[PDB]
Amino acid sequence: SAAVKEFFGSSQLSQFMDQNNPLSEITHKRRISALGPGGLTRERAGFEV
Amino acid sequence: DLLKFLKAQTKTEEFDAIKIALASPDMIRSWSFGEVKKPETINYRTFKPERDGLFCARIFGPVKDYECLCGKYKRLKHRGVICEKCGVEVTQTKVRRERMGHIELASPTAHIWFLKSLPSRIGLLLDMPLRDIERVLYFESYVVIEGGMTNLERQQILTEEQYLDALEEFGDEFDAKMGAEAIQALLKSMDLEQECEQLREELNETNSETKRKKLTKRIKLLEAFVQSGNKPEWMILTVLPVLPPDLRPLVPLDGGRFATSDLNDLYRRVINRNNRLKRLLDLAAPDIIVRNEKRMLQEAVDALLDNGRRGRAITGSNKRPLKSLADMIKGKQGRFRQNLLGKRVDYSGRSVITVGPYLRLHQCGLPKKMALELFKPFIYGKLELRGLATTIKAAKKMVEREEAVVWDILDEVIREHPVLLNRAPTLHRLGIQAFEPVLIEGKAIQLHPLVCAAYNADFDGDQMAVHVPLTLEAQLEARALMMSTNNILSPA
Amino acid sequence: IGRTTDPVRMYMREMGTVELLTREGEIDIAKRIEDGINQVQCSVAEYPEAITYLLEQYDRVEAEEARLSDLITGFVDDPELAREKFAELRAQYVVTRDTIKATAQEEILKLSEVFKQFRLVPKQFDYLVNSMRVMMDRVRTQERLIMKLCVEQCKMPKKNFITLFTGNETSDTWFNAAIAMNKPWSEKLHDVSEEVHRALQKLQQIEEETGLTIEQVKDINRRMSIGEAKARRAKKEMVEANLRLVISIAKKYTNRGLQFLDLIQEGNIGLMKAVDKFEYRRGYKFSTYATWWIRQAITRSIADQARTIRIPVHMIETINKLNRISRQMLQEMGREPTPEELAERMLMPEDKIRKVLKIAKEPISMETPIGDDEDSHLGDFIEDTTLELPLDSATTESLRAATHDVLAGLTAREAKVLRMRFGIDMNTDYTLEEVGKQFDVTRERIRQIEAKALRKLRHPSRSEVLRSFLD
Amino acid sequence: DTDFGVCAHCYGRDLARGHIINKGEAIGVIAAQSIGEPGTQLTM
Amino acid sequence: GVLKIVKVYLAVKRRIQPGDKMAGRHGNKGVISKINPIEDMPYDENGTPV
Amino acid sequence: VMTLFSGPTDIYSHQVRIVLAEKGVSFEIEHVEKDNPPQDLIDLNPNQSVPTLVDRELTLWESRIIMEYLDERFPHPPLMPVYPVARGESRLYMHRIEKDWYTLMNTIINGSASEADAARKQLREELLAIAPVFGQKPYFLSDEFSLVDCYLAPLLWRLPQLGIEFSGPGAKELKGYMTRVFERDSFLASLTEAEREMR
Amino acid sequence: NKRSVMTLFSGPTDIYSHQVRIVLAEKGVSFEIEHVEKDNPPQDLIDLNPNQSVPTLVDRELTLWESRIIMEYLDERFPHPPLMPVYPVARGESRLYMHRIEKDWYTLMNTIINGSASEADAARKQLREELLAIAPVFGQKPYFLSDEFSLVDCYLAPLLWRLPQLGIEFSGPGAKELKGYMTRVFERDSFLASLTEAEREMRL
Amino acid sequence: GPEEITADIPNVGEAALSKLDESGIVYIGAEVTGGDILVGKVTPKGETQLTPEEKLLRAIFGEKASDVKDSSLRVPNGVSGTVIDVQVFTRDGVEKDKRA
Amino acid sequence: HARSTGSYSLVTQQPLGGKAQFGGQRFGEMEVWALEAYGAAYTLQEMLTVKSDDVNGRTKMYKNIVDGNHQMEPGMPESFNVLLKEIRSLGINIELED
Amino acid sequence: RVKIANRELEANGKVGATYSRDLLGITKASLATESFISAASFQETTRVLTEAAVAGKRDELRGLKENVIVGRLIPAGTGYAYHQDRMRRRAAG
DNA sequence: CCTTGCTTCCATTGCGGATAAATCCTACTTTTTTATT
DNA sequence: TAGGATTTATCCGCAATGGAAGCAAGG
DNA sequence: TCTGACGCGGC
DNA sequence: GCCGCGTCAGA
Ligand SMILES: [Mg+2]
Ligand SMILES: [Zn+2]
Ligand SMILES: [Zn+2]
Repeated sequence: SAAVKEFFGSSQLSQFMDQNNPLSEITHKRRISALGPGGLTRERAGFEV
Repeated sequence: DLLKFLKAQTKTEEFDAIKIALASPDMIRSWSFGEVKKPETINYRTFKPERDGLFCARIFGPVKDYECLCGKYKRLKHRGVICEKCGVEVTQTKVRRERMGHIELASPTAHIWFLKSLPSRIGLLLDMPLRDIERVLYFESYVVIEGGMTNLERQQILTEEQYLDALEEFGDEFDAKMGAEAIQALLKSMDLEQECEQLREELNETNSETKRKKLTKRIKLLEAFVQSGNKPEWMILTVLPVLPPDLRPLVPLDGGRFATSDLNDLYRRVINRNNRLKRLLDLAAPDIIVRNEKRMLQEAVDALLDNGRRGRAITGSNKRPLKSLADMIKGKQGRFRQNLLGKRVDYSGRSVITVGPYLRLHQCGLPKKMALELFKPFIYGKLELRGLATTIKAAKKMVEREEAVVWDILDEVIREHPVLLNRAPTLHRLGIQAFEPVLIEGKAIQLHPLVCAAYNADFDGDQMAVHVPLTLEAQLEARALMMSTNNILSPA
Repeated sequence: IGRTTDPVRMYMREMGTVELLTREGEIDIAKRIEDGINQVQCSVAEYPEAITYLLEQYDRVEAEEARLSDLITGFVDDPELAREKFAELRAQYVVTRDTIKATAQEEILKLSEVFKQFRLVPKQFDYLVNSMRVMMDRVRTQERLIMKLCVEQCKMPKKNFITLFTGNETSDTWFNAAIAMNKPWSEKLHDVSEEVHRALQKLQQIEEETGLTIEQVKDINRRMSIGEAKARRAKKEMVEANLRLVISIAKKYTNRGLQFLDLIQEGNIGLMKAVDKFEYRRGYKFSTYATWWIRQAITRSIADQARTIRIPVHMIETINKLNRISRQMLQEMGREPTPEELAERMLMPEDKIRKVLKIAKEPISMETPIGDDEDSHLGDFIEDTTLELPLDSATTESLRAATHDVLAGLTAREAKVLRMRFGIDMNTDYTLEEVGKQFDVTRERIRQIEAKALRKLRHPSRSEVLRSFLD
Repeated sequence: DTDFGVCAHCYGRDLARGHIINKGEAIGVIAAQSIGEPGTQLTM
Repeated sequence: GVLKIVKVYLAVKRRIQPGDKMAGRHGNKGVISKINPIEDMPYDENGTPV
Repeated sequence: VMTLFSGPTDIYSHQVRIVLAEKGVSFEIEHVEKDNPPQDLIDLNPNQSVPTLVDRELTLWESRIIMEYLDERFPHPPLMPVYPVARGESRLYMHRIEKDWYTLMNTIINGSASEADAARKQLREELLAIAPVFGQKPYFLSDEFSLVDCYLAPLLWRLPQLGIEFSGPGAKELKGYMTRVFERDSFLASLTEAEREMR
Repeated sequence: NKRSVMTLFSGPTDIYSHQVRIVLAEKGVSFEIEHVEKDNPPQDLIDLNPNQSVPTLVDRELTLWESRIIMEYLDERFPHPPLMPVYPVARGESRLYMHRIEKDWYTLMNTIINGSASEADAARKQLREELLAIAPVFGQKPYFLSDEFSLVDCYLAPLLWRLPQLGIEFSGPGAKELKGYMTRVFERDSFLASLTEAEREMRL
Repeated sequence: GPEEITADIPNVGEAALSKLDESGIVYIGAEVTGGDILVGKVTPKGETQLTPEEKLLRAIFGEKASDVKDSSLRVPNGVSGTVIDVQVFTRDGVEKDKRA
Repeated sequence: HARSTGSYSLVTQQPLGGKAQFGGQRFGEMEVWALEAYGAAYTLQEMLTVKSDDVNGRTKMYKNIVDGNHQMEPGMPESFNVLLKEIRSLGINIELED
Repeated sequence: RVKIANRELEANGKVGATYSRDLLGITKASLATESFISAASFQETTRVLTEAAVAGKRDELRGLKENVIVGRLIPAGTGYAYHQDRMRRRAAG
């Protein structure tokens, strides 16, 4: 439970649902981040990707 | 006498030319107010601090203004007294912010800065490669000090067995310590002046730009040491000063949550390992154990001074590295970059800007509510002045009611008082300009159009910050230097 | 070497150079420790202060100038036993001591023998060894000062000085005989003759306390230290052989707040303890015993230095018991225990549970990156509290001005007794007694006076500014 | 030729104002800002 | 450690006002700057104001 | 009633009178000359010394002690701070002022003319040199005048009478501090005719 | 800067240096005991004491000499055990007792070693008769006019100890309660702790 | 000591305690504004040690210096809305108040 | 947002808030350079001494403001004392001189 | 430069003094400032502070960044006047 | 208009069990580890 | 990742005295 | 990351 | 003497 609840509560990829539209929600759920564990960082990368 | 004048002169915060140097062990003790002997912080039940711990009223002044810890002295009668039950002295708790403590390290310990700052001060002072010094600090290998009447250079390093058969040869007239104790013996037994003259002559004679460059570097450091008057042996800590507890606070949060500063954990592991080293030394432990203890104590002190220049001790239960004193001074978000510069400022507001193109070049539209908050003390003063309020407390109630008189008073204290407007990325000096405010409804700051290009402003959501110059000098500077009607030409 | 900085690596590398040892080698090493320790016992037993002190201490506990169990821990081959054995010891001691006039040394030897029967506490034994040490230190300061004086002021070589001064150090044969040889340093032996002779005399005195020649006590204590060194080297061998056991046990307790190395260090402490207290004669292999002390010391130290806000070990035992019970409950009931359900599984009064539940929350760092790891941590959200609002400072200042001008109203006597009655603009406020005692009318008048001034103030047109200045 | 500073004559005049520069004016800062204030509008 | 929590819900009816940000759908942002009276707005032949 | 056996101009008696006026308590003042002091004084004070006080059961010599007793019995208004360190420093100043400058008054009066005027120069330079002190805080290291002023201001009062006058700079702060204390009403109400002739 | 645990520049045998030491023991306050040579203080503390006088006390920002001042400072700073009465009459009375004792007998102790043998025997007999006169009062309260160890005793003990140095063995009317009082104050733990080696030397 | 949620809040006029129900919570439907007490809550407090002048105040006016500090929950400034819901959770064991 | 005075931070004594009286605006480096580019020394001083850090000067300034007298006593920013203490807490002796 | 203005004022005292101008990038040119506070507040702090410590440097404050850190009147602009007067009060009574 | 003086009634520090806290000690055997973008 | 068993120290509640009210009676 | 500087070392 | 390499600071 520690591992799972950690992933779900305090993670870069678990985010407060952006909820002020139907559009905002439905676009939050179709988001494709390249960050998060095992990804890039906003300062590491990088003019190319 | 004139010594009274010398003293009253020392009781003066007007100075010049702040100095810096190394700290002798005796000086470090002098700063202190007492020794920290326990890793305890507070009492888990009645949160008053323990005795002689990282938060100790007897060492770092009282917790509550003008009363001892044991509550025996609260009355105003006793205001300089030292209670006897708790050794606390009844003064203002702000002294909890300036008194430093100290720890007596059971074994000397190298100050990591003067060891791992890349031109190794210790190294190039001893003319010993950093690799071999570290070999000595971790008790990997002995080092001769005063070989004496034998074939042993003063700094020739031996491994364990080499020193063994050395002893087998000569049980004496030859000294080889191991660990930071040895490095301290070397640094202390040195001679800056003799070696300075010798190296000077060697520099005079030999001609090989690598050797002459290293030589002038070393002669530079040596003459620097003899001019500064700092003893090199001080680069080895024996007393470790501890920070005032108010600057590493253990503030409580609502609901049992306590917020603490990492320095508490770093200090605590230092103190624990120091106490265990004392206890081991008393127990007469196997030398391997004592060596391991001295090693890990050195590791703790390094983590405290500069966490990261080694195996990077992270905090308990939180997988973040701890934040050490170096990490507080050094750092863009660290103090000296976030503190002493770029400070948060009172009397200041922020809001979204709009156009308002009816203004004159020296005016800005200021929302009424914002102004009523920015100038509140000016308004308190003016209200008490015109008698409309008996006391400052009455005036506070008035401006909370927003009685229709405070608006007249506000239009009065605003009359000629210019305010500063600053847009977010202040690229150049037109990023801050002074304006005279026009009291305005709504909540948007109305900015003259002609200055927009200066601020590089857009009315597409950009916000500006307002500051209120207080003193007469500041108002006159704003009117004469930073008024908008003076910046028409660019200084570029 | 791989130029490694990890102390874990260095320690593990350094501990493996010693290898383990068999279960019978353990018996051998234990036998060695026993050799050394019983030898130091006997070497003390020769020193008569030992036996005189033991008999004195039994006679003192028989007058309760000491305690029962602090004098013995059994006999190697009970009050009746204690009295009969101390009477036997008194018998041996009196029949050996007064016979100094040789049979003296052998009789004190037999007294040493009977003393070897006993096992006192390590505490009074520590008293004994400390006495031995202070005696040796008397010998030490004596020799040091004496040789310093008689080869520095006297300028004698060291060899010719020691081959006569040493050995007796109570009889002055060296003193007269050297001058009889008529050497220049023998002549200068007149210079510090007095100080050195009086120091030698104090040495005589101490010897009289010992009854044995400084030569004899020196031999005694040299034998003593030899036995002790033997014991220490044997202990070293055992500890360096079981360091691996310590590593094994410590491994378990890793992530409870202490680094791996702090754990193994506390373990090593526990191991030295076990080695000290370990008896092989029980035929129990050493690890069987030492495991207890190691686990014990590690758990105790985890309790003592893991949390920032230390909680005493009984409370940590309670918290751990609660966690054990809560795990059982959670995994059995499935959902969760509520504090009532716990208090049922435990027997606590259902409120002690809540106290314990409040304790164990640990202090969160003032540097945890606040949301999204932004340019800000928790530390910059904790406002100060001790300060007073600059508004409140101004209010206080104006209040002082106000009270001052109100008190201007009342006559001098009234404002005086008022300012003195509370603490206005002076040091501690005084009780009315002192107000009178300085006010020449030690009377209940003063309290009526205070009340009258309070009225005359609270009266309109004087109060009304303060009923307007109501705050 | 000045030590620790520059003479108001070696510097020049250019300014918001239009006359020769006034003593005590901090030219180094406004120079750093004039050079770096562009830039974050045109790389290349 | 807590005894009882009371949560209160406020409903606010925020009207538009000078300063609020408005935007079409093609990245034409903008901060409204004047609430103009009706009789000032431009208007076509049928008198409908914009 | 408390009686004070004051000296006509004895600076000690001056201080005692000043603190009496400061606490402002009634007292049967008695001027005394050291030739034929009143019989009662010699009946009570074996030293036969002035100033000297009685309070209906208690007698004290040595003005320092007297001031301490007064300030300890008649609190309002306080003349020694609370902080034992501050009290200690004030006591040290009360002692040093005396030890150094009363034994200069004693040269200028009870010594030869050469010693008199050499010490006059010495004292003058001392006062002018420490003058910047009073230039910061109102009174002698305080915000409210205290027993150190009771010690200091009397000697400062008799300065023309010692014929010691002031240079340019030091006189500024000297006169500032003077009018500070020279105006203080307790100073005046404490004065006698025997003194004003000096100033 | 000013250092540490509050050292004291105690003369090794100076009477006032002993007064303050007795006090410090009575407050039980940790401190250092700095010694001066015999009479010239270490040539470096003159950076603090322009009078170059001892005893001198320093707590990290505060220098004090003139032992009376120092003892009052300690009694106020460390308020327990109280070493002075609590009432103004008694406090002033004790201040006067100390003033009189000093200005009468310490001057005589100084003249004894400071004048010819004429003054020596004269002042010796003088203080002897004066003590035998004050004698009957000693019996009243366990200590000098006080039911508990008061600061005035810290004026008596340092003198009573130094009688051997001036050669006066108490015989005659009053040499009983006086020896009993020296028994009380001399055997007092704090007083023992006050004693330096040289201070014990004047006794057997 | 525990904290209380009653409407017994010192020195706030019945203009302030107008909209609190008898149990200290606000009435549903209340149009509130900045500063108004939503939930009146007092916390125990001690060790006053007030300055001499405040002591003289409490004397001349008999204002008993109460021991319960005010810590009620009030509307943040500038926001002026309607209360549309009130939820009350209580740790079990604690006795419920009328409103709960 | 806007504030005149409010709560202050704990270690450094500078403004901060979340309680609807937030901190003041950050007067970061670039603004300091702007004030240096003008000759405005007094504005800058009161900006980083009395408006922010000087724990005693700021309250003296408040009392002066309400008294109709606009003047400032500079003292020394508390953040600087903190920096001193954190340097001294290394092995480094840093100190003001005179 | 001032060395030479002097040792050429007195011509007997120095008969020789020569150098070569040297150029550093802005970063390095800030490292090598005289005042360790200007430097340590911008560059790497550990290195600057270590070096200044083992040299015993002394920082006259002579500057804008320094005078801002410690929070006093900047020596430029309106502050200039004041600072001038101050250094006249110093180097004198 | 006063001006003492006698009851009385409440904070304040010895003075007490109840709990918290610290110490000590265990015996089949158990032996190089861990720890990781 | 125990726990009994021992031993002490700290705290919480109880009551006894000194200060301050409260009449209550002469100046 | 990456870029630069640079001790520090290998050729 | 000259080139490759590890190490750190900084965005
Ligand atoms: Mg924009
Ligand atoms: Zn206390
Ligand atoms: Zn020029």
